[PDB]
Amino acid sequence: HWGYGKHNGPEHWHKDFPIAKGERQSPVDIDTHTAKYDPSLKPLSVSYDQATSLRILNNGHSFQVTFDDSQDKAVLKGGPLDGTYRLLQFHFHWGSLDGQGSEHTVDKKKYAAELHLVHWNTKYGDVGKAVQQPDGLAVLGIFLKVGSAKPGLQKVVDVLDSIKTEGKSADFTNFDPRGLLPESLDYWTYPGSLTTPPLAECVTWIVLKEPISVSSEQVLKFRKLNFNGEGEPEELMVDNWRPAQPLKNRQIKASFK
Ligand SMILES: [N]S(=O)(=O)[C][C][C][C]C123[B@]45[B@]67[B@@]89[C@@]1%10B81%11B698B746B814B562B%10%1143
Ligand SMILES: [Zn+2]
Repeated sequence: HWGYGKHNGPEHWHKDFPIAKGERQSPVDIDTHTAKYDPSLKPLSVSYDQATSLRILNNGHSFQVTFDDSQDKAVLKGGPLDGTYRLLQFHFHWGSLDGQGSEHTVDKKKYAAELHLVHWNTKYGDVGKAVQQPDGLAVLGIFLKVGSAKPGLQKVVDVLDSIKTEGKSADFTNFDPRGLLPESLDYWTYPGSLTTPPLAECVTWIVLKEPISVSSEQVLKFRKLNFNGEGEPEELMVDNWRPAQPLKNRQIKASFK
């Protein structure tokens, strides 16, 4: 029922999901001059060498690549986190044109897209339990700007024509998510929420300072996707981003000076 349009978009979500007006909603604008360098923050540990991708799916709001999360194979640790978080899926948010598409903003700047790698805390045993806890999820967010192609994204781009419409899926084995990461793991962090319904307040956000560059041809393929199902009136899957929400009583911390 929910979506990104005039009649079902972000301004409507609070009716079915009242937490939309909560105290720790995401995304937010990252004011770089107000974010506090925290020398107690540890380097982020990204251990993706044994990742096992399974499927790629158009879920009617984005496309996602899903992973086997039944053992510690692709895990996030360190940084602001206590314990171990397993990679479940990644997906993207993007715009109709290159000047919008990201969910987080940096000094009000919008990037062309944003990659979210979604992880859950192993101490809660499964993701459905983790989303009920304030420290249940860790989402690693990476900005995309348009420039040179990202080689590690091409395998994704080349299969999008097979999942054009909603609920369509394909095999997507042997994909290495290390190929989506920028050089630096410098980050901002704050406590927040899912940016899509149910908007649960369960996420430690880790947003990388360094964007990745993707080519115009790569992002053009994202924009050929459809929100609609097969045979239904065609509506391009574009502008699938929630705008920045009030920071309220939260501090954004920087891992770098
Ligand atoms: N854009 S974002 O990265 O904030 C969304 C993170 C939600 C991921 C989820 B997957 B499916 B639906 C939602 B519920 B259930 B599992 B549970 B985890 B959260
Ligand atoms: Zn997301």
